[PDB]
Amino acid sequence: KVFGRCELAAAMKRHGLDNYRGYSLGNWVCAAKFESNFNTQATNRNTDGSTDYGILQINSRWWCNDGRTPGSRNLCNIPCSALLSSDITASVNCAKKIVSDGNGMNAWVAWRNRCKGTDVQAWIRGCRL
Repeated sequence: KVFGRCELAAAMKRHGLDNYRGYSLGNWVCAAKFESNFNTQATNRNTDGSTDYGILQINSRWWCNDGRTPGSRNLCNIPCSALLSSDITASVNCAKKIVSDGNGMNAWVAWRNRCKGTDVQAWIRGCRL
């Protein structure tokens, strides 16, 4: 599913991602925009042979099982395919763990390079939330 911007905002807020670990909703929406273009089915291979999945491009190196990342972990205890669903619950729950790992949203390189230090509230402006 490809979310609309305000649609994703509302879904993230309902799942309690807004202000989670101190990251306002616009941070999360901006991360999703640049990781996936709001597309839950997004997948991308990394150099190391791991793959990133879903709206927040969660990496199989650490966080989910895809059956093909030898030596990786599965710290969210889920198949990576769960992160591609139209329902973002699994992505949100796993993102909550990731953002709690010590580096905050710097875990998402696209957030660091495209969202951090910008007017992230722009990503939720206009939305009725």
